[PDB]
Amino acid sequence: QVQLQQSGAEVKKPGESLKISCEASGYSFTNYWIGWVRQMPGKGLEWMGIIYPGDSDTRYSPPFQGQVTITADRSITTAYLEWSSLKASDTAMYYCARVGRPSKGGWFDPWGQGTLVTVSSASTKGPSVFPLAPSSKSTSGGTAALGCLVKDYFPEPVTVSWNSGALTSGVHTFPAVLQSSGLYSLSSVVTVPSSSLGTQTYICNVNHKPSNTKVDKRV
Amino acid sequence: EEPGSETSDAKS
Amino acid sequence: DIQMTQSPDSLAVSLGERATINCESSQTLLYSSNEKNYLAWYQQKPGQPPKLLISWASTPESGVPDRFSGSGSGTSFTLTISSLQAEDVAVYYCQQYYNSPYTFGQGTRLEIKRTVAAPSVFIFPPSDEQLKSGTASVVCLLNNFYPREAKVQWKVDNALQSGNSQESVTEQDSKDSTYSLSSTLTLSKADYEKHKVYACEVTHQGLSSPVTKSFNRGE
Repeated sequence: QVQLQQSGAEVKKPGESLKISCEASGYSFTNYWIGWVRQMPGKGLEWMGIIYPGDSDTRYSPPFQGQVTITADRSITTAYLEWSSLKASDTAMYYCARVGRPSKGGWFDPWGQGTLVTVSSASTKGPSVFPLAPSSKSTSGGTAALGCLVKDYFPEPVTVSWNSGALTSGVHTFPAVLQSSGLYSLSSVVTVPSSSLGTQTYICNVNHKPSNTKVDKRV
Repeated sequence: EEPGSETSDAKS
Repeated sequence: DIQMTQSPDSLAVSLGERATINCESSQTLLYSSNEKNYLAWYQQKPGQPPKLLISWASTPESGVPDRFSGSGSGTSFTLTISSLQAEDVAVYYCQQYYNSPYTFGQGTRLEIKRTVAAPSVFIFPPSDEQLKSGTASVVCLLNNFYPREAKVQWKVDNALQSGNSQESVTEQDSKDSTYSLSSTLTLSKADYEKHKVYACEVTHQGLSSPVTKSFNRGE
């Protein structure tokens, strides 16, 4: 049925240009408005604009008027979103979505799965993985916390597992924070019985694909 | 007035 | 340009209780000719694209559970969850499709309200490994608390710090409905070795008074 297949995640330097795509199928591409929604990290949906591929007519919301250009290519049933000079604050998820009824304006249905755009002056860097050691002595009779600090990588994302996936209870892997240096940093923590500290071994498994960094850190 | 989505945005 | 204001920004409802999310437009969305309200509701779960729940104000998509209803007319609309279930935790957006741009509301974050739970607080000195690199990160973990509001203050030899910390918070836990928070203090390696006492003081509803967890460098 209806599919809206968006292009892959982009990582760009400020000043570069960028055109992302959304390939539509399962309906008559020229009989529906189709458009774009921005979602900056941690914030709401922003309606950017829409295009009617039957006559290339477009609509934009004021904050995106003169910032981006939406086009479409009837011959390959594809809609596009284009920036001439990206800035860092263009970093966001970008959804393609078709208007939910033909030939008229309306709500969005269905939605694409999204394209993440990261705009930064930083270059790819693998994380350093530091132990966050328990500290709470094995004879306390209570609960201990321990973790791994996954610091200074670019770009997103990193994955963290514990004991190769055998340790999932009590694990919290926090959302990355963007440090002022422009590199990301996150911690993954787990709580375990103190009485286990002397016997059981705890190892965090960090993978950062964009740098092909894979690290196992014993803590 | 009346909705743009039924008027200025409507297509054939 | 029609502005869409949702209330509240964030909503905490006990399981099985009624959840009410309001949406107000700056202009009426009622078309007097067909008596239709040009208003959609969307649900967005974390890590996923938005999904259409309701069109024409009072009209759920097929398969939308019967505990969802949409009401209102003109400038005043309401999404109602008659009996909040775990699967309903999400951000909900209204959107008007009366006049382009088809603007979204700013979003209402719906969470489970549960009994107040105080954080378990853990403090982690910088690791010897990290110490090598002229960087020091002191990490304070707040584990399994509710509600999500919390304050971390960092002290270094009892000098209150500001500007040199970043926090990150998890999604509400699917099984216990609590949050966890990670706060990282960044110091130069040399500053870290110039001072002795490192403490994070935590303020939270569930604590009768603020708790301080401290350590002394080099024990």
